[PDB]
Amino acid sequence: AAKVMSLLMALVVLLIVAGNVLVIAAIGSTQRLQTLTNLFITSLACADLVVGLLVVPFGATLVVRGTWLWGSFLCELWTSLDVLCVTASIETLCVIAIDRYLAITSPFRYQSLMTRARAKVIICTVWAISALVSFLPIMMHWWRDEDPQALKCYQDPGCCDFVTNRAYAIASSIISFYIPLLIMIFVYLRVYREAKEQIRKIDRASKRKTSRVMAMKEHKALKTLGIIMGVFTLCWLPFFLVNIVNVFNRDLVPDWLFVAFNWLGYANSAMNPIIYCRSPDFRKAFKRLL
Amino acid sequence: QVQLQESGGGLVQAGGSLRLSCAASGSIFALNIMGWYRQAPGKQRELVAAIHSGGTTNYANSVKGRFTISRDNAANTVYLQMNSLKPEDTAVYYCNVKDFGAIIYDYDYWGQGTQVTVSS
Amino acid sequence: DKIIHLTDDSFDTDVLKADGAILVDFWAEWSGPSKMIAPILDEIADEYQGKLTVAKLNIDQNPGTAPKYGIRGIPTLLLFKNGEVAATKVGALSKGQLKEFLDANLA
Ligand SMILES: CCCCCCCCCC(=O)N(CCO)C[C@@H](O)[C@@H](O)[C@@H](O)[C@@H](O)CO
Ligand SMILES: CCCCCCCCCC(=O)N(CCO)C[C@@H](O)[C@@H](O)[C@@H](O)[C@@H](O)CO
Ligand SMILES: CCCCCCCCCC(=O)N(CCO)C[C@@H](O)[C@@H](O)[C@@H](O)[C@@H](O)CO
Ligand SMILES: CCCCCCCCCC(=O)N(CCO)C[C@@H](O)[C@@H](O)[C@@H](O)[C@@H](O)CO
Ligand SMILES: CC(C)(C)NC[C@H](O)COc1cccc2c1CC(C#N)=N2
Ligand code: NA
Repeated sequence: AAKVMSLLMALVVLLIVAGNVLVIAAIGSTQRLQTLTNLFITSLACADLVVGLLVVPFGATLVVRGTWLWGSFLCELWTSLDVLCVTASIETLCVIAIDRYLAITSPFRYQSLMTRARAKVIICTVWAISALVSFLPIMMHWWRDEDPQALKCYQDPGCCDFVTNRAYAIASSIISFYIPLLIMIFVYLRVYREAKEQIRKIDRASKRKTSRVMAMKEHKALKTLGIIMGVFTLCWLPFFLVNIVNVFNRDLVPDWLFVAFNWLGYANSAMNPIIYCRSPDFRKAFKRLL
Repeated sequence: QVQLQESGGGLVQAGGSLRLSCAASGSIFALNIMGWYRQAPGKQRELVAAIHSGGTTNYANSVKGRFTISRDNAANTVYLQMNSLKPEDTAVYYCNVKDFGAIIYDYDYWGQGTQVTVSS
Repeated sequence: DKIIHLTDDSFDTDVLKADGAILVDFWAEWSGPSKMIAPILDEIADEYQGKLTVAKLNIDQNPGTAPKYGIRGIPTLLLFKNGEVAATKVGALSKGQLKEFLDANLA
């Protein structure tokens, strides 16, 4: 187990850095890939890349050694960088859902509505929000619990557990995960509803001569739309569900499972290159890069 | 395969009329844009007109008020009703489908092209 | 057969001084859950030859050993690795559940 667990963490960091480096390289190097949507994909890839370089590796050690080897300052700063990048990943995922919703349902309105400069502001907003959810509260100790047993971890530099007060845990989890999850569900459900209402209008248009059935394109779209909500939810719902659970009754869910679910969330950062960069221009770029 | 069959073009007198028609045979996702682009002699391909599945429409300035892009509500077929033609409208007109079935990106289809020539 | 049948005196030699993994079983004749894993430990003694040695200590005949490791309920399977307690599991379980416990803790 502990030999296999250590090996498993290694390729997770490899997959994350490889994928996201490949994406950023492809977008930066290809004139054809520098679209509006891929600008938001670039934000996402940056976030997930920093996860693979700094965040996950230090998280790997803390599990393998069983303790924090780099002192209370870097514990805080690593924790702040972790929360920031995860917040920015999840919120950028949410922006992309919106961008594709508008690009598919209202394509002509969207072109005038969304400029490159407007997208840049949106990206900067997301990182600013991510910063203010992460660094500002964490470095200023607004997260801290009053509890003496929690305060023993804050005093010990070898302890780098993220034990938060009730208020932070709820607010930060809502802002970074639950609100984005709802927006993604709402947004992508209108994409489903728009497509299904449009298939209805074709059946009426025929004057009762044909009834449409799901073709190749519809089955794939619904699979794709599934993968997006599926992998995102699978990866972060467990960790963020448990994150609220421990606010009420801390003993119910064990520490090993809480950390196991956080590794599942780190796995998302490896999946995002696979989900969001399958376009034929991406595929061409990836082969040209390799 | 998805294939785009263009028709309705040819020679015509200035101040005249034509009605292009592109019938898209094959599997297309319900959400899409059917459009007409044109490539004038020794010039870059430009948008003429385009119509979403929803029904919103976008025309290029030159052809505003004259041309009308409509689509068959039943089939995957799009019509560009070209009125009040001028010799500058002379070009190879290409049918186009932007297919949104991947969600994150869009896949394109282009017709072979059909010649429209407007004499003075 | 392949199981060491422990005592209070021989516990230091059979478990604390013993080379490699020792799976100690604290049990009693009156415990229904203890005899439920008794036939499963016979199969585990065969299937993990070399990897571990199964040992059994009856806590009625040998009352002195059980208090030292904080045995509250039974059966308790304490996995000793070179005279040191590595893993712990209390209560009855099936063959597959014990294999998952042993394969995880032995590697
Ligand atoms: C929980 C996080 C959910 C995602 C957060 C993204 C929302 C960012 C909102 C945003 O940036 N705008 C409002 C879009 O609704 C843009 C507009 O304010 C726009 O007017 C400006 O960018 C400039 O045009 C001003 O000159
Ligand atoms: C769209 C932007 C909406 C963001 C603001 C609304 C949601 C978050 C606001 C909020 O602070 N909470 C409501 C969320 O459920 C939780 C906390 O108020 C609460 O946990 C603690 O303050 C108390 O427990 C104090 O004892
Ligand atoms: C450019 C857009 C500017 C908007 C940035 C505002 C971000 C939302 C405000 C905020 O920071 N929180 C909700 C405010 O409560 C989350 C936590 O910072 C806060 O809840 C915790 O620090 C406390 O619960 C600690 O006891
Ligand atoms: C051709 C066949 C096409 C397959 C269509 C599959 C869609 C399945 C994926 C999916 O829809 N979910 C992922 C669940 O793992 C459920 C989510 O839509 C949503 O319900 C959750 O994200 C949260 O609401 C949970 O709180
Ligand atoms: C090991 C650590 C703790 C570094 N991992 C954090 C995790 O990767 C990402 O977790 C979070 C992301 C965003 C907002 C959050 C959050 C945990 C909480 C809380 N309360 N609020
Ligand atoms: Na500490």
